[PDB]
Amino acid sequence: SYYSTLQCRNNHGHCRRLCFHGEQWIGNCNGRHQHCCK
Repeated sequence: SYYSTLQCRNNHGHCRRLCFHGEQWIGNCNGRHQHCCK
């Protein structure tokens, strides 16, 4: 599925293994250890 990845997109986040400084871990994208970072 891509639903969670797409929702990261819709939320203006980025799917990352680790969130960058200043970014909040607001969800997960699809895939393994793909975190939605905003």
